[PDB]
Amino acid sequence: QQFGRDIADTTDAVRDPQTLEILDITPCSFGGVSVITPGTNTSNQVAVLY
Amino acid sequence: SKRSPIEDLLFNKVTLCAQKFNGLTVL
Ligand SMILES: *[C@@H]1O[C@H](CO)[C@@H](O[C@@H]2O[C@H](CO)[C@@H](O[C@@H]3O[C@H](CO)[C@@H](O)[C@H](O[C@H]4O[C@H](CO)[C@@H](O)[C@H](O)[C@@H]4O)[C@@H]3O)[C@H](O)[C@H]2NC(C)=O)[C@H](O)[C@H]1NC(C)=O
Ligand SMILES: *[C@@H]1O[C@H](CO)[C@@H](O)[C@H](O)[C@H]1NC(C)=O
Repeated sequence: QQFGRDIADTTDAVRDPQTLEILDITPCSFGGVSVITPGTNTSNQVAVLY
Repeated sequence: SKRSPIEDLLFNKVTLCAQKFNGLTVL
């Protein structure tokens, strides 16, 4: 075998064609950014949540 | 665990991946 799949039918493991080694695949850190504010009337400081 | 014997029995029966891909997130 040479490929690697899962239930979702998405490639997640690749065999090295040179040294015959089984690698791994993972998406690199996607997400959403949100801010936290106590109300612009009281102050003007915020915090950031990733 | 801070559950009760009935709660413990319930939580051990609900048992039936999908980490992250194609913009699918679970809050
Ligand atoms: C793909 O082509 C390459 C081109 O030659 C080929 O790589 C080389 O293969 C030879 C044998 O076929 C390797 O020679 C030995 O390989 C063994 C197993 O990997 C190593 O353990 C040996 O080196 C060890 O000992 C050294 C001295 O103690 C250490 O310094 C070293 O770090 C190791 O511990 C020995 O080298 C050769 O290493 C490879 N070359 C590389 C860069 O890996 C390869 O075999 C071809 N692949 C296929 C599937 O045909
Ligand atoms: C902002 O907060 C203060 C707190 O005393 C309040 O008096 C004021 O009315 C607030 N600003 C507005 C626009 O309501």
